[PDB]
Amino acid sequence: LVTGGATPELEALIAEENALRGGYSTPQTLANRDRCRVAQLALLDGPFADLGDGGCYGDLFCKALKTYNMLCFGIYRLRDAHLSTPSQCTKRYVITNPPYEFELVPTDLIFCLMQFD
Amino acid sequence: LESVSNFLKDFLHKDRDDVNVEIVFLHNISPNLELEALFKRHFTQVEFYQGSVLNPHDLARVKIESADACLILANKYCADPDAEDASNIMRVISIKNYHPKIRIITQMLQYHNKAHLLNIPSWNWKEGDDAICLAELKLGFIAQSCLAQGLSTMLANLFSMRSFIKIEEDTWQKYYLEGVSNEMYTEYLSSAFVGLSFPTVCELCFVKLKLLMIAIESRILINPGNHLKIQEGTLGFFIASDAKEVKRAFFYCKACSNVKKYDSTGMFHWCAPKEIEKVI
Amino acid sequence: LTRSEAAMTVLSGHVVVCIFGDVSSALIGLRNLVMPLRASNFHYHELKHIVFVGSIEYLKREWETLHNFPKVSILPGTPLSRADLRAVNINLCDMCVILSANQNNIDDTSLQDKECILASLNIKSMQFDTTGVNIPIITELVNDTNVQFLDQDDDDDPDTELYLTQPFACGTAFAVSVLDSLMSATYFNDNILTLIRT
Ligand SMILES: [Ca+2]
Ligand SMILES: [Ca+2]
Ligand SMILES: [Mg+2]
Repeated sequence: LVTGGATPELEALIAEENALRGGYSTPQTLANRDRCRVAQLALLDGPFADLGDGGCYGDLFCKALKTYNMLCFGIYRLRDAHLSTPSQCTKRYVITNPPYEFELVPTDLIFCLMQFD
Repeated sequence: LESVSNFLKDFLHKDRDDVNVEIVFLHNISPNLELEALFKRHFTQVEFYQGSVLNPHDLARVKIESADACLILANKYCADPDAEDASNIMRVISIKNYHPKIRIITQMLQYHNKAHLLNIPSWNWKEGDDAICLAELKLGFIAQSCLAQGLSTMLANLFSMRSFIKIEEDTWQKYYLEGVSNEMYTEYLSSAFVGLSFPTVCELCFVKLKLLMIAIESRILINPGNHLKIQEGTLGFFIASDAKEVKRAFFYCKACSNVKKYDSTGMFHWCAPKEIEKVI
Repeated sequence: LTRSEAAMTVLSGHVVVCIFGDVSSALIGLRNLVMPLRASNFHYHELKHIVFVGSIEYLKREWETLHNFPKVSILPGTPLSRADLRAVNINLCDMCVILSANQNNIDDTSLQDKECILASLNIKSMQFDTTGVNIPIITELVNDTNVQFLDQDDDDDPDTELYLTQPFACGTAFAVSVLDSLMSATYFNDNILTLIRT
């Protein structure tokens, strides 16, 4: 997940030659691209944006998983978004694996793993 | 004192299941009064023996020939990273020389020294020899924060064992702590979920069992597509509050073109070796 | 040499010399190792080729006494580089010799022979289209107690003397501490030092 793949083949190559060597394109090379990539996506636009104010994290988790083969392990929520008063602070923080009942606000970002095209 | 105190807090945490693995320490310095008090607070689970890891007599004393693994902590704040890496390499060499078939988990400061170490004849990464390279993992975590900011914090909190902490104040800290209370686990999952799609068992597990799956055991597959069917006898990489919750994943049955664009493995982008003045 | 010409130059029955030199390291004096190989009671077709792998600074701090000898070569690399040792045909040599110059500058009695031990293990952990355990290898150690890490099948004991250790009994390791009896031998028999020297 962290180095973007390091299979035993690459670990042998870097142990013998201690550099990445370029390869010609092959069908197995084009198959090795299919693995998920970590992402953030916005909640203010696109198909997920109907989860506005007062939406449930369980609804979002379900619709993302059912329809886009995509699932979320956390919310990158604005620090002051739980306050009543507006604030100019743009700092957010990681909420991990929240309840199905957990409440959304429209200014949010979602951590998820997404498919390859 | 701090190294042992931090290690024992994570090894003996109440969120793991009822493990009774004894911990034996081997060090060549007599422990100070605060370390002796720390070992007395863990009197039934920790034993200390004074010796050198480079001595086969001491290695036989700590019964390393029957130990389940050997853990080699490193001085992350050392003045000479090269000297620390050399010392850890010597320790690994001595342990492997005494017993080739011992699982060794060690911390390595640099990546070239890790490459130096993995050439040991007894060093078998398949058998379970893990060199946790600090510089590599930290730079990888920083790079994943460049793909999604906050992901270094997200990953780091999944390893440290943490209980739920709750306070009456409505502050960002309450929500943050509630999120921090979850770790990554691993266990085998019910025959009642064999034959279904990975998305389907994920939406089933999510709030009914209260369990989230990131991956399953073509072995290690990060977030499988909807086209993959759950093999019989597989394990799921759950995120959960603790180990005693993920037991449900098992204990359930309807209880309702000559251009070289890439490396040789097809996993990284590549180009011809640019001169330094070209890129300055 | 470099990687290209080393790899295409076929070598067999040669001597490979692995040097962990440095700009501040002491002079080993490789003349005294080369001269016995270069002796004239061997025919010219029988002279084993010599190649030195090590820091280019240290090689250009000693080459001033090795330019009158034939069949010699330098490769400016690392004795621990698998690519260099493969390019030098390490599996076909009659000997690999491992020497370290950084032995007196540091005072740890733990890292004195670390580089030599690591190089020996790297050479013994090589796969050839045979394994690297059958390669003819000799290494010089500063501490006699470090000889226990050279082999894994042998039984190790700090009390066991170096002469009794398996890697020394096989001619795989050599330490300067075994020469201490030459004081007594030389005194009692004045011709023994010249018989040995010749
Ligand atoms: Ca927990
Ligand atoms: Ca041994
Ligand atoms: Mg006990």
